[PDB]
Amino acid sequence: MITQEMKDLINNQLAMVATVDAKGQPNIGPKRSMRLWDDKTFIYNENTDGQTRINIEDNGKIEIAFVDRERLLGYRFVGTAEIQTEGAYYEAAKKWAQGRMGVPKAVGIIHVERIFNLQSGANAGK
Amino acid sequence: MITQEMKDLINNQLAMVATVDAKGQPNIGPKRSMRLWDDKTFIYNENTDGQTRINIEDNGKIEIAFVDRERLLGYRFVGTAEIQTEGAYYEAAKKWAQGRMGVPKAVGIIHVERIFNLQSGANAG
Repeated sequence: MITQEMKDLINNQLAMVATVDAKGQPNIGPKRSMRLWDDKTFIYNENTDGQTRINIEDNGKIEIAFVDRERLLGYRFVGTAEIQTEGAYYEAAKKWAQGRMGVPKAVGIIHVERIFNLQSGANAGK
Repeated sequence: MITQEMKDLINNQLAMVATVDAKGQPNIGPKRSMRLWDDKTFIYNENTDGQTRINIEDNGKIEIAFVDRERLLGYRFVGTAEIQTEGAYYEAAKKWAQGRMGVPKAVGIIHVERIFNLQSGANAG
């Protein structure tokens, strides 16, 4: 679902993540550890329990955008998120962090459901 | 309440804008025209009838972020927003657009309530 063209941009740009709290306030922030798990899934290392973790545990809603500012290209990924503290995703996030950052409090997992282009704005699911 | 360092980042980086629709779904998109108006206000040129505009019109809630791709630097600005199609901001937005982009459909105005230093600073004001 995530194409090699998309992967290239993902691996060259910063993940910008939007979530929402209970009262409907959007929250935005970069996730510099955001990376692909497979062709339909992102993971990131959750180290702080900031608002993003709270929002995901509340309602699971999320959007991730990557933009190539220079070439005016990008992608928006829409899906469901969860937080895990045990299991395969978490242990992988733990190993990835070793020698790199602190031991993760949790791992965030994003299940991609729809993909949109960020020049056009059109659904790029084919 | 705006640092010169903040102004530098804002001028050199792309605003990413988060809003929410009437059903509570988040939306994120870039707005290259997002720019500081004064120390408590951003504006951007709205050239579309897209989701960011729809969401601002619905509930006014917004957060914007400017982040350096290559360095651990950036700022988050949280506040409320409105869309205008007439008045002084809109006239200013039209003048700004010439030689930069198309004639705007509207102007978005963001009233800053809180500032966050993103990767190294927590709150900044």
